[PDB]
Amino acid sequence: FSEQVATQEVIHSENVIKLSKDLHTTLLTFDKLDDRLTNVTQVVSPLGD
Amino acid sequence: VNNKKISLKISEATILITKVVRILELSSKCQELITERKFFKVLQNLDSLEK
Repeated sequence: FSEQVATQEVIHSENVIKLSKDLHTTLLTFDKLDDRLTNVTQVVSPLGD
Repeated sequence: VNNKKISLKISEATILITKVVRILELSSKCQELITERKFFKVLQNLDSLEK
């Protein structure tokens, strides 16, 4: 009964909810990733230069 | 643990069923062996059980 459905509630609801929130924050992290990569290779033009 | 719950009631149910089956057969053999000084439904019900 609602112990198992409580695992559906907390696990499914919190898993979906913090899955979207943590994965969207991870998308902001990937925004910082390509940010630092773009500034990185853009600073690495003097390497080939 | 909801699948250990459902698994526990699942295999508990199936083993309860097979336990009921062997309980029935050994119960019938007890009904056979109980009959002393009758010798008439002995071969009838006993040979029905061994079938």
